[PDB]
Amino acid sequence: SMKYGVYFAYWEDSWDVDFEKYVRKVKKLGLDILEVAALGLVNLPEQKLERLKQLAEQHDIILTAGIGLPKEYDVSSTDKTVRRNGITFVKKVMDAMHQAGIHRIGGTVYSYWPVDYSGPFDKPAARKHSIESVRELAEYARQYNITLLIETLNRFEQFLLNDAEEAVAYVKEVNKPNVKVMLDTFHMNIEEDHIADAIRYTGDHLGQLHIGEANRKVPGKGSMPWTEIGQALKDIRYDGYVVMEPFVKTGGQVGRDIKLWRDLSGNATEEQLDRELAESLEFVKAAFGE
Ligand SMILES: O=C(CO)[C@@H](O)[C@H](O)[C@H](O)CO
Ligand SMILES: [Co+2]
Repeated sequence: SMKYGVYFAYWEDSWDVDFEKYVRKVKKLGLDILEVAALGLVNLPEQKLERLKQLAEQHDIILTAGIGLPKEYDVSSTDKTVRRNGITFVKKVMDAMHQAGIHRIGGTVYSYWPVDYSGPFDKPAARKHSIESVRELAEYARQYNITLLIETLNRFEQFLLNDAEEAVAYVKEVNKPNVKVMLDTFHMNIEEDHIADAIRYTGDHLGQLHIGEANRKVPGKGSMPWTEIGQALKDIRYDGYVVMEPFVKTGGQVGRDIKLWRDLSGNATEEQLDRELAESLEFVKAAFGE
């Protein structure tokens, strides 16, 4: 059956924060998974990586990692120095993941994010470098039983993989057993003709699903077709990870990277965000036919 998570960034204005409080929180909320930022792991002291692994084991919580590579670590760059620096950086992230007991890394691990359209790009050249880089990283990942999740993003955030057709073509070309597609309701809602059809199309390639409303509020506060999404997951016999990715806070690096320029929380306290996420999880489980 499916396992449910949340991204810690629901509560935070920064990517690089302590994650321990969120392991205890997701256990209290009856979630199966905490997704953490790779940027909070890569330079974390060894003792704190071990403490995070032990706390997750104590609470029987699965940890996953999210990443959007910065421009200086663009593994799709036509600049060999940038490409190599990005590969060095993701290998360090994977080393830290291993110490924290983390096996899944998803997001823009295959290019840079958020994309900057102020300068030119070469989509074919970037795609070719991206595939070569991801194959090298997939091979490195095997020693730690790590899976790479290639996220399909809207046109404003990236240019390489904007729909399930492009992401499936890319992942089939990469041709590595530990490289899979990640779909995201926010992104699918912009680029797909029909969200449930995109999930069915992706099928066996779907390694993880991010969920949120169209404006990234918690599920139940918007208009997403939750029953149709649930049916599509049944149609492909999905028993994988469903991670809530709500972004309702303006400010900090998180608000600037997600481009949220107004409060969507009604100035909610942390306690109110907890209550709304619990309500949302019950709503999602009901819509998905749990
Ligand atoms: O959907 C998004 C970005 O719009 C997130 O899942 C992001 O890609 C991940 O946090 C890695 O940065
Ligand atoms: Co996402």
